Amino acid sequence: LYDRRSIFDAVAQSNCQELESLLPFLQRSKKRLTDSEFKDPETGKTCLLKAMLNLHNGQNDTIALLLDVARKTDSLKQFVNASYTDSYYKGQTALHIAIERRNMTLVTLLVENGADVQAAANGDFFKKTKGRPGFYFGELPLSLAACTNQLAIVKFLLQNSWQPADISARDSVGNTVLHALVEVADNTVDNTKFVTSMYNEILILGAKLHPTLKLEEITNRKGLTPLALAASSGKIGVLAYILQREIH
Ligand SMILES: Nc1ncnc2c1ncn2[C@@H]1O[C@H](COP(=O)(O)OP(=O)(O)OP(=O)(O)O)[C@@H](O)[C@H]1O
Repeated sequence: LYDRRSIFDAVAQSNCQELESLLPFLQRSKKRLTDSEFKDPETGKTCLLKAMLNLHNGQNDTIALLLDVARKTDSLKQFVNASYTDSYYKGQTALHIAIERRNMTLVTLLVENGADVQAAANGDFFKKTKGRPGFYFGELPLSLAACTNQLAIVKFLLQNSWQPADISARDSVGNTVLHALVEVADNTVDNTKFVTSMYNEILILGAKLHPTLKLEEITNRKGLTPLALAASSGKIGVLAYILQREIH
């Protein structure tokens, strides 16, 4: 037998043995790894998510086993895609965390077992500090992966076989990855530099993958193109960058 507590402890120490008798348990009781009872009743955290927090050296194979179990009952999709429900981390999925942790291997794994690449992490933890904070990138995996300057994962999100990212999706505020990048600028020289070329990179990928899309024309919920946001919020280095590119 297994209660929520039993597994969460097993996960905490990366124990793949105490979960030997796992699969056969919810075969008898036909319980699901996704049942109400197997989540924290106030956050919506699952064992996979506990595993995501309890990393040791960016590794945990309780994950690999946990996923494996979910397919055998085919809890698979809704398991890998369960989100936080507390006001703080609301809408955060395991894929968000893998990226937050800069972990290709776990991004790769989650996407292959069908992580939703468009899932919006929209809780107060993913918007501007109360101050609380903090920190906004907004919302969507691609946006995250860019705003944290993680090119390879930006590429893997957009290019993968399993679910390519929608490069033009808008977060709750209307912002696309180009909008979010403008928001993440802070007018320091190294800041400009990284935003500026990640921006460049996104456009190069837009034009390579989906040529019809006029990315820089897309307005956030306040009617602002990325450029116009840049200028509304005194993000000058980037403003200068965006206009200089249009000039060629
Ligand atoms: N996206 C995140 N990034 C960084 N830290 C996070 C994130 N989400 C949650 N945390 C931190 O990890 C903690 C949860 O860690 P863990 O999953 O080990 O929970 P616990 O409360 O120690 O154990 P249990 O869930 O078994 O009671 C949260 O309280 C929070 O401080």
